[PDB]
Amino acid sequence: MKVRASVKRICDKCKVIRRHGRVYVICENPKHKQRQG
Amino acid sequence: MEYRLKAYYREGEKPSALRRAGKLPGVMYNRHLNRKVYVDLVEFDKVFRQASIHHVIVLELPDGQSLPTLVRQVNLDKRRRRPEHVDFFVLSDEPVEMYVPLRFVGTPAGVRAGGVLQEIHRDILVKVSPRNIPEFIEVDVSGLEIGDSLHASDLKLPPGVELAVSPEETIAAVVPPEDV
Amino acid sequence: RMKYRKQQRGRLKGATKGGDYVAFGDYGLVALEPAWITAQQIEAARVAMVRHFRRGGKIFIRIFPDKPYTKKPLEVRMGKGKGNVEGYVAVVKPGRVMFEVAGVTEEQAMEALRIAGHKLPIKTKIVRRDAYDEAQ
Amino acid sequence: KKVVAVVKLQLPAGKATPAPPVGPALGQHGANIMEFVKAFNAATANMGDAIVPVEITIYADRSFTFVTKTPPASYLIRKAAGLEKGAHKPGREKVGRITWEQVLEIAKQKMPDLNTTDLEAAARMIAGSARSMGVEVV
Amino acid sequence: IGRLPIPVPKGVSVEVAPGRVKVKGPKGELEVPVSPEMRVVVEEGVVRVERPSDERRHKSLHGLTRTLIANAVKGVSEGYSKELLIKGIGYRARLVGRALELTVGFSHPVVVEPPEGITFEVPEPTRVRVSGIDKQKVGQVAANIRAIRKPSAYHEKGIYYAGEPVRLKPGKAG
RNA sequence: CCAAGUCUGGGCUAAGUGGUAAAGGAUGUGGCGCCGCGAAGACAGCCAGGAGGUUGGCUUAGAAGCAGCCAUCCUUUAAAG
RNA sequence: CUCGAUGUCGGCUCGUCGCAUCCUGGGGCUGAAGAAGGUCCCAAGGGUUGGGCUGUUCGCCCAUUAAAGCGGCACGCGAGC
Repeated sequence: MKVRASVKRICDKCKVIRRHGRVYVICENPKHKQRQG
Repeated sequence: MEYRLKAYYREGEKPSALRRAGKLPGVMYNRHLNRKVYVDLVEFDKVFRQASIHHVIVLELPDGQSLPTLVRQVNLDKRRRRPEHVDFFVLSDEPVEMYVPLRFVGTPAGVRAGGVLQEIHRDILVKVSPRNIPEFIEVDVSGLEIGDSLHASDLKLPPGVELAVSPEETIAAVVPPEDV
Repeated sequence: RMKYRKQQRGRLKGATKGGDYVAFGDYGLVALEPAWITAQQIEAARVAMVRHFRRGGKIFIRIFPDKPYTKKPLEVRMGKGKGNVEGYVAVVKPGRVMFEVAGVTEEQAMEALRIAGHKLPIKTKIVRRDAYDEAQ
Repeated sequence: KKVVAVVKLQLPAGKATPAPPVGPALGQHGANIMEFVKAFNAATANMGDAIVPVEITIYADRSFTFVTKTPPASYLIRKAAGLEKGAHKPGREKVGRITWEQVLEIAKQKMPDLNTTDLEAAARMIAGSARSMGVEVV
Repeated sequence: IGRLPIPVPKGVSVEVAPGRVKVKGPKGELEVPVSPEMRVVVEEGVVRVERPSDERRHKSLHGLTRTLIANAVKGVSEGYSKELLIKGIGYRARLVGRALELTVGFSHPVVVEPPEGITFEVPEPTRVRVSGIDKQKVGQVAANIRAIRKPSAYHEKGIYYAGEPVRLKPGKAG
């Protein structure tokens, strides 16, 4: 899931991961792959 | 309690350099007795902060004058918060202009009553009391709904009985959620 | 919005600061770096709060639909009598006292605003009473 | 696939096989509708009109049924009280109200399957859960 | 106060060469790299990571050379073999010299060439994995073979590392 | 590139921002204020219970947090969901 | 800037760049079982049919297709029709 904007984790445990200048939020639930960078 | 530093260099360029350091301008006032004295913020704040420290005096330590004072004015900073000028008065026996902190309870008979809720209107009372005013004058009434409101009338006065404000003008009242 | 029975046609252009800062319930909603603000939008925030609030404990207010906006034309050319009073809104620029009640107690009143505001048109902020207020 | 587990149920004492709570619940969840049901009869035979609760399983004691235990707080509350279902709304309705003594007492009485045991404890439980319903103290 | 504590048991060859801290144990001459300011000690039974500051780079670095070189150690201690379990009704596995057997997706030729420290343990093969040297690249090749045909969250079958209690999503209507 | 320090001094960025942009997003970086504590010996790691009336409301076909609108008491300690 | 002149539609011939990519491959996501779909992300490679009615570009339809893309240059082109 990509959205060059917003991304505020969600899935309770949902993780905010720095990655190559990219705000890529990672969860153990595929259901949140928050990509915006 | 409170403590400050005298304003030799006073009035303008000073107040500014003041803000600079982290000192905001202040006045020490008593009947026609005044001193342009200056405020060290950080703590000045903590103090004011007590708020109790805003409705009820504290003791000022300037040079070595442990004396009695409260605040009447404060040019508080338009552009955000923090003020631009603090004003205090030192008392003797006769303090009339009294803004005594007033706490109360509509004795929960509103929300868990009509869903309705309570609006604090006055909160404090500027009545009279000779440097002998309670830091918590208070009132109550398990009536917290209907076309219901309560005022200075009913009020319910303490040891220092003196209303320097008006004859009942609504301490506050209850308005409905989406009503009951 | 509201601003019934005016007096005049349409004001004009300017903006710089104002004079609202106090509070009225401790559900503190305060502008910061604006200018105009669409009444409509306003409601937007209004409603936002209104429903977030488990639907009930009724908020307060602040500003007003204030002035009359004109785009005049329709798409035209320009030089007509600049007629048409198409829009209505407030003029708040120096963080103004936008204050409103329910009984959230905490970040729910927070959210409510946070949103309503995010919603509004500008970099702005919110808070609670930190410098009581003395009247006559 | 078959996950064992003692079945905790609230049912129509006097009866035995309440379609929804013992048909599906017991039988499929980890028990049996009508059989646990006639055991039910065996018991509910003299407890059945203020509702009755029992946890029934195939367990130690090498058998089937398990433990019958005081018809849950709030419910036996209205039960002795005097109303059918729930008073539709608790607190914001402040219309169902009971009293001190008769309360603490009924407490004492139902006291069996009661955590620890204390006069004030059971009474308080009454006032409280009763409220939970609309069975408020007044 | 901690991001530096590691012993060097067994007469493991633990020494500084050309910016490379050489860690030789069971023939594995693991290279635990050396950054300019890091630096450590080889004393009696303890090897210690030191720090010429403590900002983000240096502190992280500390954690690094410390733990990675640690790796050089335990590694040289044994030799590093990666424990993996393949398991699929539609799957097979057998060494055959220097090669990955494997087949879970018909047309079977899943012939490999195990890198180095690597070799294949075909104990089942429902139980079957890899053996290496340097703890590190064995994990990588391991994951290699893992992924090449592996997953299946809705119906299992693949190659499962340990097998982390693999999750799975329903089917159609039932 | 062409004149004149690849001056000295104390920061702060590491993206090449410098070589246009906002609303807005964030364990980016570096600077200051309150809240719990490592001797009521900390946090993540980790063990173990995963408390009893809780399973109170319309809708219960099912709310008995893990439907939704009304609660927010009690029992009782490892503690208190 | 243009009126001591910058020939304004459509089509034709010739095109040439852009991606916000129709088709293509590469993808995570699914309310994905397969097959096939919908949903973003990556990327211009090449590819991107014939008729009808209309001076129409556009459009509606006939038959196709893997696809039958959108759009820049005076809505490219009269010193080339």
